[PDB]
Amino acid sequence: NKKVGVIFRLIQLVVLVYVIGWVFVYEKGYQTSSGLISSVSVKLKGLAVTQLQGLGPQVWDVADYVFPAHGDSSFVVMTNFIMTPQQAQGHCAENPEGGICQDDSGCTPGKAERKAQGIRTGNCVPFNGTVKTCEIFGWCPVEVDDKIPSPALLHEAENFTLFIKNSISFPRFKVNRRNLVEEVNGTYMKKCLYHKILHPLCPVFSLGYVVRESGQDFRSLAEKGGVVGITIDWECDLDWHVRHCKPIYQFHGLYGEKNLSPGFNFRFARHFVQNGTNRRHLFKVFGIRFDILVDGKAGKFDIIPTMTTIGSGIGIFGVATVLCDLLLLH
Amino acid sequence: NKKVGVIFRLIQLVVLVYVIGWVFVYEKGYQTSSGLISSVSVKLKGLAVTQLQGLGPQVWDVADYVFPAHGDSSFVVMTNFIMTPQQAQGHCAENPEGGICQDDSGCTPGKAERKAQGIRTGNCVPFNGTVKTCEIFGWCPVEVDDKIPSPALLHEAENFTLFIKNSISFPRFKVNRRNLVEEVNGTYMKKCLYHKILHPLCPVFSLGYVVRESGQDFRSLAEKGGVVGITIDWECDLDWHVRHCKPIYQFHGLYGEKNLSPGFNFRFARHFVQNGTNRRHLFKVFGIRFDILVDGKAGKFDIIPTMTTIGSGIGIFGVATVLCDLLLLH
Amino acid sequence: NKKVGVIFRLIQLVVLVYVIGWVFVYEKGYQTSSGLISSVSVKLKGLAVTQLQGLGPQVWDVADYVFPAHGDSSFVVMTNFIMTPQQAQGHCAENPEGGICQDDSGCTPGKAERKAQGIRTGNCVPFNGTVKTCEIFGWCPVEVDDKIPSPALLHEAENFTLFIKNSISFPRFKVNRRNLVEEVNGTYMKKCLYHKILHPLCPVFSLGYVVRESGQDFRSLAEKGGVVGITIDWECDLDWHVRHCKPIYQFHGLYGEKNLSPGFNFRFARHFVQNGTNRRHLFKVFGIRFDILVDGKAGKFDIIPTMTTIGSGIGIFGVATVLCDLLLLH
Ligand SMILES: Nc1ncnc2c1ncn2[C@@H]1O[C@H](COP(=O)(O)OP(=O)(O)OP(=O)(O)O)[C@@H](O)[C@H]1O
Ligand SMILES: Nc1ncnc2c1ncn2[C@@H]1O[C@H](COP(=O)(O)OP(=O)(O)OP(=O)(O)O)[C@@H](O)[C@H]1O
Ligand SMILES: Nc1ncnc2c1ncn2[C@@H]1O[C@H](COP(=O)(O)OP(=O)(O)OP(=O)(O)O)[C@@H](O)[C@H]1O
Ligand SMILES: *[C@@H]1O[C@H](CO)[C@@H](O)[C@H](O)[C@H]1NC(C)=O
Ligand SMILES: *[C@@H]1O[C@H](CO)[C@@H](O)[C@H](O)[C@H]1NC(C)=O
Ligand SMILES: *[C@@H]1O[C@H](CO)[C@@H](O)[C@H](O)[C@H]1NC(C)=O
Ligand SMILES: *[C@@H]1O[C@H](CO)[C@@H](O)[C@H](O)[C@H]1NC(C)=O
Ligand SMILES: *[C@@H]1O[C@H](CO)[C@@H](O)[C@H](O)[C@H]1NC(C)=O
Ligand SMILES: *[C@@H]1O[C@H](CO)[C@@H](O)[C@H](O)[C@H]1NC(C)=O
Ligand SMILES: *[C@@H]1O[C@H](CO)[C@@H](O)[C@H](O)[C@H]1NC(C)=O
Ligand SMILES: *[C@@H]1O[C@H](CO)[C@@H](O)[C@H](O)[C@H]1NC(C)=O
Ligand SMILES: *[C@@H]1O[C@H](CO)[C@@H](O)[C@H](O)[C@H]1NC(C)=O
Ligand SMILES: [Ca+2]
Ligand SMILES: [Ca+2]
Ligand SMILES: [Mg+2]
Ligand SMILES: [Mg+2]
Ligand SMILES: [Mg+2]
Repeated sequence: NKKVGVIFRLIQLVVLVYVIGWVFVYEKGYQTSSGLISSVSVKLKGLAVTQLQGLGPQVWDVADYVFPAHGDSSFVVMTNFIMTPQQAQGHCAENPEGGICQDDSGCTPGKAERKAQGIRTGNCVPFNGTVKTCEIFGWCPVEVDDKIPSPALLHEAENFTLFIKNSISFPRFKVNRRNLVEEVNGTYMKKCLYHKILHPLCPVFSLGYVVRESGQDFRSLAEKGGVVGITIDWECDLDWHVRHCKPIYQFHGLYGEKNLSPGFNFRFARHFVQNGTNRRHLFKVFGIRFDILVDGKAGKFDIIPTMTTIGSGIGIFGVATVLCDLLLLH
Repeated sequence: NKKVGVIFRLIQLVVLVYVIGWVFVYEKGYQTSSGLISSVSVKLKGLAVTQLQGLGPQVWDVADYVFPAHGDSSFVVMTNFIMTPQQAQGHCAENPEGGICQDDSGCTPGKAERKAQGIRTGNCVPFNGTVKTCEIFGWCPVEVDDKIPSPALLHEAENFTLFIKNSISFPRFKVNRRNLVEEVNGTYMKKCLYHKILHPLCPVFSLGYVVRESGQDFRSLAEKGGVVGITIDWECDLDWHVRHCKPIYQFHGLYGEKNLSPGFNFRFARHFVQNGTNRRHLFKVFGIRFDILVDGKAGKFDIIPTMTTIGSGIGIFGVATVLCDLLLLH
Repeated sequence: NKKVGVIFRLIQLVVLVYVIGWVFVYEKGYQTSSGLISSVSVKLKGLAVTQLQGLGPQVWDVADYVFPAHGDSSFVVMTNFIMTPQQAQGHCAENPEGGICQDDSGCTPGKAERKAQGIRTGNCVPFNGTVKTCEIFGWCPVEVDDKIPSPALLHEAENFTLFIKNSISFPRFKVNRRNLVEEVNGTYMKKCLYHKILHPLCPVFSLGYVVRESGQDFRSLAEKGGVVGITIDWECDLDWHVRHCKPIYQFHGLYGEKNLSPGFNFRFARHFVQNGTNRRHLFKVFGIRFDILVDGKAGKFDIIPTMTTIGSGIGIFGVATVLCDLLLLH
């Protein structure tokens, strides 16, 4: 039948056009993918002043709210903290959430199995006017995290400037690229803010804009901390000029249930010596966690991948033809 | 022939059952796999008190033995250290391991090529009553690391509590998951310890339990140092409910030959100003290295992967039947 | 025809030799591959004395130029810094790059929108004899970055010794290997220096050698900063003995356009209490960024990969071999 032959030739032309176009153009068959070596260098620039009751104006600069100072990809930006200054290793009443005692016989000398707050001496001392806690030996007085100020202390850190410097290089092709491209110049970085449509190549990111693009409100996040994931994609074609290689930034919001362990927090201490007595300042920082992930590939024309793709296409063509013949003969 | 037809039908039925089951159900071909964005947040609640010979009791809390304060996945838990306090830059005898001099003419002014402890002045000063070392200009007193206490100073850190907060999200499917599952509640995290059979979902990990599950003794690993690798496999299936998706924790141990470079150690110093003189406290911490690596895949039904798997199965069936027929023909 | 059959037999034996040798040996089809768990431990031994103008001799050791104290794959080695001592919060003039004012009416009370150095009170104070800058509320004095010392301060850090301790383990094969191979002994590491041909197994890496092998000059990387990427490869075959497994160290140079943001730099502060007043020392460190990336796989004989390769070879032989029949027809 002529119609059977027409259908066979149509299927043959379809599969041939497919194997000659799709894998070659969309899948980049004539090209070869290769990994890159990425080193993330982040740099912020902003000032936040937090005024607390009983303490003077606290000045916080880039070195203060950015705890990883060596330029690590994973860094935390301080937004809310609880200040517990002038801690000494001495006897004090333990935190009330650890345990409540009504008499000295209730306390047991030793160390707590879970949430150890100090070396219990077996004495029940009054923590305050109402409740009493077992005396412990440790840094004192114990930090009380119970109260969380609803307004963020470092609320000025919402619209800060975040500069991410990423340099990637492909060892196979020996091509080194950086986030700073030929389109971006010195005067451009001085007056640009990152945007998905307006300024896609501007390396200066706004913290509030980054948090809002991920799908999270900055105020509720900074109130108790959080995690924001930033990804940089370096998908490009080496067949064109190096100016076409431009990094693409995607922001992903990492959030969980607020009923169980809401936000992200941690504690750090600054050890100093004053009046011959070693003292420290403990801060429970509720800050946003920023993680930079870089994943990209580069493809250039090569003989061996092209030949392998041609062979695979010829094989698929033959398989399709023999299968069509088998289906037609029934 | 009837037997040849029976054999061919058996072969085609076998390969059909194969392409139906093994490709779809076993390999999840109809589903679509994507990567996740992982962020690691770790917390340790526990106190360790170390009393040195001739020194007062020293209190070490979460801010002390956890050196990464921001909460990086790679963190070291202090278990044994050597304290050399009151170091100020000065001209003094070098460590005897660097060099031994019998007269002043042996020392040469300059800097050592390898393991340089200071700028040699060219004078041979007695380090102690027996041996003499060349005078250098560096921090003094030179830390002597030869004597490591067999009993671990922070031996109480074996049965501490480690909480790992892992939040992963898939961008293509827009699904966010956290290590805290619906099965785990607030009262469950109060009193639970992670176990391979009893409590697999309890986010509270015991350091000694993690070390013993990897195959290492905590005492020997703490007295000299070591590395423990923790991996979180987020096997997630979007076809079912999100409650069935669950994280799986695997504990691995990284160890080497004890004769060459036993354990893991590092050196850090705390700079302070006392009596108008810049002084520091150097510590050679022998701590266990913990690394968190999260890798997971999610699968959701989709039309295009299903069609591709059906086409691949049809092709495999066709090729197999043709091959079988060729073999039968012989 | 005889020649047609000869050509057919030749093509068949060629594709048979291909499917029996290439996928088996060149691709290691019978072997199975899996990921490893790697932890990077770096430790440097070197001392450099920087005699800054106006200050006494400053001694720098491993606890000084290595900013990651615990130890991470990404670490910075200090080569040049700008010291601003005795910083205290107060009301002082700002930098001229932020803003220049000729009268008190020019300054506006509030905080700068971009590159906010300090809270501007609103009064124009003379920064020096020539120019005047708006008075701010921040750390006093202000760091100046217009003058960069051309001679490297830590120029002695060029030929320091870098030791990398990497422990890899394959959970699929339960084999643990370390960079310290059996060929390397204790006395070997005392005098060896890493080289591409001379000492490939020596774990003592020279900083200048690493910088020069990547393709970058150490002088520019010390003056303005730089980034160097080091990759460790663990490609090995488990069919042989474990002594044949040797780590491969490759150095990559990550550089960008010197006209826009040359090198890598950061700022960190050391908080201390002197005379009852909180003070700090801010350093703009121009250091080289070293990133360690470990990627490797191990191969061991197994029955299932061998059977899959046999089936794939049979399939290819069937497909390719039946193919060209339309061509026999001519
Ligand atoms: N966080 C940021 N906010 C705004 N602009 C930035 C930020 N980081 C870098 N830039 C801009 O990028 C350019 C290149 O930065 P570079 O690496 O030279 O920093 P730098 O000039 O050494 O830092 P400093 O200005 O403290 O000396 C600078 O001109 C600067 O204006
Ligand atoms: N290392 C740990 N050991 C035991 N329990 C922990 C640990 N980390 C967290 N938890 C428990 O998990 C719950 C949620 O933790 P969350 O993130 O709220 O810490 P937190 O309450 O801010 O810390 P803190 O209790 O020190 O203020 C808490 O109720 C706490 O009891
Ligand atoms: N950065 C380095 N430069 C030169 N030699 C090193 C370096 N790191 C380690 N080594 C050598 O490797 C051997 C094993 O090192 P090990 O892990 O015992 O360090 P360590 O002796 O604890 O450190 P320290 O010498 O500071 O006490 C040592 O004999 C040392 O000479
Ligand atoms: C004493 O401390 C406890 C701790 O929970 C608190 O509930 C109580 O209100 C305090 N009492 C006073 C008078 O401050
Ligand atoms: C938002 O950005 C502006 C800069 O134009 C700044 O003045 C303002 O303080 C920012 N908002 C907050 C809440 O910090
Ligand atoms: C700076 O970069 C921008 C990119 O948006 C470009 O439009 C502009 O022309 C550049 N300026 C100069 C002076 O080249
Ligand atoms: C002096 O120091 C050396 C260092 O190796 C030691 O061997 C020796 O015993 C010491 N002598 C005394 C008397 O302490
Ligand atoms: C083991 O855990 C218990 C808690 O039940 C604790 O009291 C004990 O000190 C731990 N052991 C060590 C060696 O720390
Ligand atoms: C807490 O979680 C555990 C999970 O093991 C569950 O058995 C228990 O019922 C939960 N408690 C409440 C009050 O829901
Ligand atoms: C004052 O500071 C400015 C800062 O740019 C500088 O250019 C100028 O030379 C300085 N004047 C004197 C007299 O130091
Ligand atoms: C180069 O290495 C030698 C060691 O033989 C050392 O003496 C010299 O100071 C090094 N060069 C620099 C610039 O540090
Ligand atoms: C030390 O290791 C080197 C490796 O190059 C080897 O040649 C030498 O024989 C070893 N020394 C001893 C005493 O085994
Ligand atoms: Ca101090
Ligand atoms: Ca890291
Ligand atoms: Mg609490
Ligand atoms: Mg030693
Ligand atoms: Mg500047």
